[PDB]
Amino acid sequence: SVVKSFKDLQLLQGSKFLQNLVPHRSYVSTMILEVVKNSVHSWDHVTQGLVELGFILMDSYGPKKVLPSLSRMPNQHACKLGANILLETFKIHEMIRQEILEQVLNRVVTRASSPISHFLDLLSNIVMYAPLVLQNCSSKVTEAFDYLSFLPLQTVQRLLKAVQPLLKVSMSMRDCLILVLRKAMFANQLDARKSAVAGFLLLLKNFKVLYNSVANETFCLEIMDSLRRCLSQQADVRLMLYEGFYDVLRRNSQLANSVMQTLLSQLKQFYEPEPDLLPPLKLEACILTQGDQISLQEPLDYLLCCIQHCLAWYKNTVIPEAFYEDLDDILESITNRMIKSELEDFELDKSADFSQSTSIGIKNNISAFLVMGVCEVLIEYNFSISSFSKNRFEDILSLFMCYKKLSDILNEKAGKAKTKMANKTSDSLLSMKFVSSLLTALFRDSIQSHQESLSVLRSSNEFMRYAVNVALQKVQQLKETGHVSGPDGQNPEKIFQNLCDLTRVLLWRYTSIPTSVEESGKKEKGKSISLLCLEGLQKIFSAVQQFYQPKIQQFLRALVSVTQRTAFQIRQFQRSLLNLLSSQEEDFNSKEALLLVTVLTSLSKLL
Amino acid sequence: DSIFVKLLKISGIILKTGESQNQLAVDQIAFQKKLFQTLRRHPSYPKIIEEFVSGLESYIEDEDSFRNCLLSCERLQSYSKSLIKLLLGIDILQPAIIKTLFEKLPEYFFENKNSDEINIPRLIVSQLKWLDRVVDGKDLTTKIMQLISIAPENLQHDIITSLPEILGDSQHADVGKELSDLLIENTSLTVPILDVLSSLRLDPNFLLKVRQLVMDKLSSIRLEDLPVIIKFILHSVTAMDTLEVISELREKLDLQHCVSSGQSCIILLFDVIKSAIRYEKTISEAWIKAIENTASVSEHKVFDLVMLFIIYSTNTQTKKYIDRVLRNKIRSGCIQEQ
DNA sequence: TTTTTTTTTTTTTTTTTT
Repeated sequence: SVVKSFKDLQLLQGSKFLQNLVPHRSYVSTMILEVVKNSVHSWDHVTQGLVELGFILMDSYGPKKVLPSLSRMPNQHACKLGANILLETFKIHEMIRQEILEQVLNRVVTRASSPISHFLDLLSNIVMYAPLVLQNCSSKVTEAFDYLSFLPLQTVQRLLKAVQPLLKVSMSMRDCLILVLRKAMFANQLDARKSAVAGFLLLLKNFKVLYNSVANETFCLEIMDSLRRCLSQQADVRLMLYEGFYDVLRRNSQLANSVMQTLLSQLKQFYEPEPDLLPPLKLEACILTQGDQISLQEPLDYLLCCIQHCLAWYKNTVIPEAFYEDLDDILESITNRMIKSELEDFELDKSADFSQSTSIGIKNNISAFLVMGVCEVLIEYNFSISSFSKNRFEDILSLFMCYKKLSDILNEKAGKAKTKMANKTSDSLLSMKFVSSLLTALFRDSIQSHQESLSVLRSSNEFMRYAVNVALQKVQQLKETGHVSGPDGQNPEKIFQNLCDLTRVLLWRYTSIPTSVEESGKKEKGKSISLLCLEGLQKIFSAVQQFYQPKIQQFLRALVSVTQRTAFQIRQFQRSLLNLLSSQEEDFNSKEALLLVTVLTSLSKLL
Repeated sequence: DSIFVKLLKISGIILKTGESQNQLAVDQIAFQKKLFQTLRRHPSYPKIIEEFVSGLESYIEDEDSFRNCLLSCERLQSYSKSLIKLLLGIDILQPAIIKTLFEKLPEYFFENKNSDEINIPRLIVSQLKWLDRVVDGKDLTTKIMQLISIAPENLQHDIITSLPEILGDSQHADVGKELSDLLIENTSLTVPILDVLSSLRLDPNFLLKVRQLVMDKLSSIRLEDLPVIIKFILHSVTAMDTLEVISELREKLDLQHCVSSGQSCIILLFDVIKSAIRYEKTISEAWIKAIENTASVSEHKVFDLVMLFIIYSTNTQTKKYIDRVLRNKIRSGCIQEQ
C-alpha cells in the first residue's frame, strides 16, 4: 500500500494530462506521517507497529544495485519513508528509543557486506537531532564500540562520523571510545589497526580536550607518538596518516611542530641531502620484496603533498621560527634536481619496459607513478611560491614536461595490451582549490604584471589541456563518490565554492572564445579546449543538480528566482547552438551539438 | 653548581625550583642533539655519564623537583614533552635513567595523591611509553617483572595494562609466559592480564590454553569481574570452537555462587550475554544446541530457562525452535514447575 | 588501435498454481 502510492504519485507528477483530470489525493505517505503525529497522546499500541513498518520498508527497499526510474524511485521513496517513520517515531515516543537505536546499530554492525548507507543516514539523523535525548539511551552506542575492530574500514569511518555529535557533548562516551581504539591499536588483524588510526585521527581532528589542561596536551602528544609509530607499518596506514595530518594541523594548531618534524624525519629516510646527485629521492627503499611478492611502502607523492600543503598553511596562517626554511630549501633542492634529472636516474624506459610479467617491471611502474606524483606536487608548489615569477613558471613547464614524458611512456605500454588498469587515470595530487586558481589565472587573468610570466604557460597548449583534464577529473570524482580526493575535498561547502569558480571560468572560456579558432591539427578536433570546457560545464550542472539541490539559486547568482537566471543561461547556450547550426559546416562537429543539447536538457529541468 | 644542572643550562632548559613547569629556549630535537654533542666532545668520556646521572638522582631526591622533572616542559616561543622523555631520547643516557627511574619507584608505593592529585608511579611508568629506541629491552623487561611482582595491587593493575605501549615488538614470549604464571596464582588480576594478552603478539595456541585456564577457574572470580571475563570469552570465539566453549560456559556458569550486591552484577552479566547474542547470531544456535543436547543430566539449572527466555525475547527466527526444545524438556520431565 | 553501443545471456525477483 506504500509502494503503490509512490508509483501513482510518480505517474501523475510526470504528466500534466493526468494533473488536469485527477484532483489532488492525499497519499499513504502523508497518512502514515499523520498517524505518527496522532500517536503522541496514548496510542502506545500503535507505535510498536510503526517501528516494525519502518524497518520493513527500509530492510526491503534499501539499495543494492550500487554496492533507471521504476526499480529506483518508488523504492528510494519507500526506504526514505521508512527512515522518516523511525525518525519521527524516535523523537516523541520516549520508550522506543533503544528499540530503534539498538536495531539501527545491530544492522550497521552485523551486515557490513550488503549496503547499509541508509541506516548510517538514519543513525546520523537520530544522533544529530538530539544527543541531548540520546544520553538517556547511550549504552546501546558504547556496546557497538566493542565491535569496531571487525568492521570494514569505510563502515568504521562512516559510523564514527555519524556518531560524532554524541562524542561532542558526552565525555564518558569519548573516554569509552579511547579505550577501544587504544586496545585495537595493537590487534593482530590488519583492519583493527586501520580503524584505530581512523578513530584517533578523527578524535584529534574534531577535538581539543581528550582536571588540569596540561594532561590533555600530553595525551595529544602520546596519541601523536602512537601514530608516529604506525608510520612504520604498511602503505595504506601510512596513506591514511598523510591525508589526516593536514586536518590535524588545521584544527589543533598547537600540534604544528609535532606533526611537521614527524613528516620531516620521515622525509629524510628517502631524501639524499647532497647536491649534484641526480636521482634526488631513493626510490628503492619505497618497494619491499619477500619471495616474489612485491609491494609499496611509503608513497613519496602523498608524503610530499602532505608536507607541501602543511607548509603552505604554515606560511599563510601561522606566521601572520628557523624550521620551515629548512623544509623550503629541501623542497627547492628537490625541484632543482628533478628538473635536470632524466629517466635513467630512476632507470626508466631504457633498462625496464615496465612489464606486468616480472617483478622488475612492477618496481619500475611503481617508480614511474611515484615520479609522476612528485612532479605534480612540485608543480603546485612552484605555482604557490611567488607572485607569478618567470623562472618558477619555467620550472613548472620543465616538471610538466617530465610528467608528460612519463605519461607518454605509460600510455604506449597500455598500447600493446589493453587499458584494463585504472592506475594512470588514478587521482592527481592537485587540490581542487589549486585547479580552480590555475584555470582562473590561465584563461581570465589579463593583469599586465602577470602576462609576461603566464605567456610561457599559455603557449603550452598541452599544459592547458592537462589542467582542464584535472578539473574534469575532480568533477567526475564529485559525481561518482560523494566528494573529491584532495585536501578540503570532504567539506561540501568547499566543493561548492570550487564548483562555482570552475563554472565561471569554463563559461568564460566557452562563450567568449568560440570553437572556430582551431589552428593546431585535425587530431585535436574531438580534443579541443573549447570542447572540454563545455564537457566540464555539463558535469558541473549535473553534479550541482544532484548534490547541491538546495543551493541552485546561490549557484546561479555566482554566474529574482531561478527561472530568470536559468533563462539567461539557456539564452547563452541556445544562442551557441544556433550559431553552431546556422554556420552550415559540412564537417559538422556533432559532439559539441550533443553536449549542448545535454546541457540544455540539464538546464531546462529548473524552469 | 652540579655538573647536571650546568650541562642542562648550557643545553637550553631552565630548571624550575619546583612549582611551575621547566622552560625551553630551543626546540626538542635541537636540545637533544645539543646535549648529545656536548657529552660527546667533552673529555673524560666514560665517567661524565655516571657523574651526570649521580647529579640527576641527587637533584630528584626532592619531591617537587622530581615531580616537575616527570611533568612536561614549557615552550617560550605552544606546549611540548618532559625532560625525562627528552633525556631518555638519547641512547647513551637511556639505561642509567632506566635504572634510577626503577630504583626510586618502591619509594612511592604507599604515597598516593597528597597535594596536586598527581599519582607519582603512574607518572614514572608514563615516561617509558612509546620509546623511539630501546637499548636495554631484556633488562627493562626483567626490571618491570620484578616491579610487577613486588607492586601494590592497584599499581600492578596499572602498570600491567601499559605493557604493550612500553615493550617493543620482540620480547612478547617470556612476558606472555610470566603473565600466565602470575595468572595461575593471582585471581584478583584475571581481568587486565587477558586484556593485555590479546594486545601483545602471542601465538594463538597460547591464547586458547589461557582461555581454557580461565574457564577452568570460572567459579573462583569475584562478582565485579565476572561480566568482563564472560565478555572476553564470548568476544574470543571463532566459528569452529564456538560450540565447545559455549557448552563449557553453559556447564560452568551457575548463579548459585553470586546471588544491590549480586542482583546488579547479574543484571550486568545478562546484559553482556544479551548484547553478545544480538550482535552475533551463532552464539544463540550454539547455546540452544548446548541446552538441547543436555538430555541425560536432569541437573538442569535456572540458567537453562533464563537463557531459553532471553534467546526467545531477542533474535526471533529461533522462536519455533525454542518452542520445540522447551516442549521436549517438559514431557521428558527435565524442566519442571519448581 | 581503442571506445562505445547493441545484443544476448544470466540472475534475481515476483506471481501464480499445486
